[PDB]
Amino acid sequence: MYNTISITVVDADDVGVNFVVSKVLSTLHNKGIFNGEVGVTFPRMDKNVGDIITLFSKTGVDRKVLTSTLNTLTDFIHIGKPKEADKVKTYRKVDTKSKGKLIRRCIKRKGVSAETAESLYGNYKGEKCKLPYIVVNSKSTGQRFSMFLEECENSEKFNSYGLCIV
Amino acid sequence: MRKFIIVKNVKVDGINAKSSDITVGMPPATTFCGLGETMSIKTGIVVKAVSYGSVKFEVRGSRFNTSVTKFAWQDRGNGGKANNNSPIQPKPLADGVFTLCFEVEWEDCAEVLVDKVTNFINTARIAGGTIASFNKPFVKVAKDAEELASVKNAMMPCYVVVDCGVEVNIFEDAVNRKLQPMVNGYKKLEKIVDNKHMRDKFTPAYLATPTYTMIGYKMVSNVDNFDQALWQYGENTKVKTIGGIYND
Amino acid sequence: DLLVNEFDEDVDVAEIADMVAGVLSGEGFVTLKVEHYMLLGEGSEVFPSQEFVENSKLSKQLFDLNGQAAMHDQKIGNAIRTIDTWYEDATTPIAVEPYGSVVRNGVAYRAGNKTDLFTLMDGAVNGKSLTEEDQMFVTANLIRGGVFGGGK
Amino acid sequence: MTKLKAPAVLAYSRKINPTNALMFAVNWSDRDNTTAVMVGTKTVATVNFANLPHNKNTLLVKYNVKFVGDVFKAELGGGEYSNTLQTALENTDFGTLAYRYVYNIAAGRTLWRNRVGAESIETVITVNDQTFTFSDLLVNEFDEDVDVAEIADMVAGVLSGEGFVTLKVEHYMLLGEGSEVFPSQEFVENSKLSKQLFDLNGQAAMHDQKIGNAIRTIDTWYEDATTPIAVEPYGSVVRNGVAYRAGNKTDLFTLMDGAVNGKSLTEEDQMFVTANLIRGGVFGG
RNA sequence: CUUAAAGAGUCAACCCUUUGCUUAUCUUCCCUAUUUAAAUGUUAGCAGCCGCAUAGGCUG
Repeated sequence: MYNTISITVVDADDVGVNFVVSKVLSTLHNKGIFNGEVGVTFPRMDKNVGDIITLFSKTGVDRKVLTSTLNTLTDFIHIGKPKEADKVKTYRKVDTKSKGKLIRRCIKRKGVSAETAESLYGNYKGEKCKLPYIVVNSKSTGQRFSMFLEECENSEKFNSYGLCIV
Repeated sequence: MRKFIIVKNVKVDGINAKSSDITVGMPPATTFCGLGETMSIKTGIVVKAVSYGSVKFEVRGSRFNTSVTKFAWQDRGNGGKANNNSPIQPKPLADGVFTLCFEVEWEDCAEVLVDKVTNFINTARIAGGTIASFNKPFVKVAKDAEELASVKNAMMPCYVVVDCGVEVNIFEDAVNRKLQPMVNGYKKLEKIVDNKHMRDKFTPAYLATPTYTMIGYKMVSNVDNFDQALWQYGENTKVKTIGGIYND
Repeated sequence: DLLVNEFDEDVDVAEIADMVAGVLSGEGFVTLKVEHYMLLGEGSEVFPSQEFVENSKLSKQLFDLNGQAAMHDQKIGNAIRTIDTWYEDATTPIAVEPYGSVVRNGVAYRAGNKTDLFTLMDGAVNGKSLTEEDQMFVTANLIRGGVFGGGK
Repeated sequence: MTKLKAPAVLAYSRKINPTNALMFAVNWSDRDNTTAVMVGTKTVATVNFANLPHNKNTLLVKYNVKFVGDVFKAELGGGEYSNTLQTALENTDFGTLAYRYVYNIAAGRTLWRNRVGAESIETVITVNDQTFTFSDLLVNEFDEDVDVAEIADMVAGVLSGEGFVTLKVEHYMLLGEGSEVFPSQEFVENSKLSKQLFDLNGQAAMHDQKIGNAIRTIDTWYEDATTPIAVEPYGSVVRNGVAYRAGNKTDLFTLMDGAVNGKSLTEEDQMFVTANLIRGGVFGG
């Protein structure tokens, strides 16, 4: 089995649920949690995650360090008791890069140069790389990606928020 | 409750624009009621009433004279004459774009109704004109007279036909009331004896002559009572609107 | 670019004629959406359908739909059904006509020579035997449509 | 000899008048070296941003709120209807209204997105040469504070009578260097075109009506109540696509017409109607 | 069960010469634009790595 504990966002309609949810997941990642042995799951996700953010682990979530790392947002937050269940819809983030990014790698590496080479690869762009399930956070580099959460089955290896491979 | 199906932008090319010997132009309400009844026969859907509106329309020819269509030889015993232009009756044609709305009895799901309606339209004409293209038909429904206004404005934009009755007669009403005559039905002149030459061997046959009313065109929106613009068959082998004569 | 007066063999014409003959031989329908592109040159005269009107204001009136040049549906029709290469002394395909009529030129290639639609139809109905191309001509007249009058 | 309707242009002037809010950056232990938060323009395909500088860690929001009395004297309404409604509401609990207004001011609800994620929050209020400090108050409940009641006493004296009084408000929020600050949002025609943030001489700011919607959030007397909503004649919260006082005879106009035409009002209804008259608007036609 | 059912308008074309729009002119008096307000759409996206790259995967 795992070890699950749920943080539910409540009384944040002043400031919007999803904004809080993103702030919470951010503060989690920014310092401490998700040391490779925690991951995240949203049991009420439909569009734009939802009202519940559960954390799971096989080595017991520290219910008390949560309440002091979420101390900046504790007024919009209800942390639940450690309950348990065997089964956790696991998610992973989906990247879609713009074409200008693609072209810089294709100039610096992937052998090419000048505009004529932009037009070679710049032939047809993503046309419509739409995506679903956002959570927003500004990374340490200095940009604001729009994380996309796709359901994958259990990888049992996570880095920061979501799944990985081995 | 009350279900309607709307088909917008029915581009039709080649309409038989002669509705009678003294009316050439917009096909009359008898034509669209006959279309609705043809669909009723071909699909099984019960068609309560129909409302039609012109989006574009043009009679072929000039301003005061309609175009001729070139008659092709067609009858037996004319081989000694098929080397010359065939003699020629008048048959003004027109081209247009209409929006249709049928009130229907439907209990099932909308997709089935829409697909049956499309599969019928693909086999039909309108006043003899080839149907070139139509939008995807869509269903709406109304309980009170508030949703009826939404069904009405769903046809936008188009000019629908309202019946404002006859005061004196066709010609005086055209001159004085500045309205437009329209074939609204028929008057039976004599029963036809032998069905040797008819579309049926059994259906009752009559020589007839058209009966008219005085109509007006109005933007489905500006019409208040949508019933005043829904045409159906009825009394005395005429056709008329659900809401009677137009004056709100 | 395709040769018009010869029905030369082409795999795509045949691939569409598959579905067209399937619909004609049975029931249903099939709609082809046709575009034509012609490289004529900047400012070249195009030829819309000409109107048959008694209009004293114009000596030649071109067919228009809200001011745009167009061609009558019936003229496109007369073009399509030009397939008759089976009249006597056949040269070029003519339009399917019960009398092989080309009033355009003042001749009828099926007048009074036992090969008109009515002679051949009376033959077919009254037990006589039909060539493959006489069958094709009669059925193409049926595809044309018509109100054939005279008789009893 | 019987009925009494309301004038066609019965209107009341707003009585809670907040100024616009300006946004500065300070350090939590260096509140005298203020620096202005500038609105940010940089391009994509072009939208606005507003950040704290990389050498200051506390957002400072300054504004003022003036409370104006004579809350029953209409702006365009006539005499009889408005005066009899004034008589029917003279026993309204003004103490509670003043307390909730001043608390929403002190608890910092007016900060909206700027209070989310704050290490600590401190409100500094000046009024009648008296300075009050509030620290880390709770927003979602009207907690009991002696200073909030002390200021709401003056506010209720103004509202229930004549004159005015000005609360000069500062807010300090510990957010961290380079943090995103949240001014008011301007108009956007379509999603792809330019986004814009509200400023004043280039300095980030918040609309006065937003602070007003915050201070006005006191209505807890709507059916199946829960959190406090803003005072609207129909209790409309368009963000939730509902109006918690629509079509259930708990609206402002029904209760007003009742109070004028003999019927009685609860203390909750009286507080609601007087909060509406303090909000302002046209209640006629 | 549609005034149902049916139909090739087609060839060709020099619109040409010339021209004074002239004189004169008072647009005047009066004016309350007002109450009120959450831009929402959490914004919605992308910067770097591996890559034969518009296969897939990974970094805060």
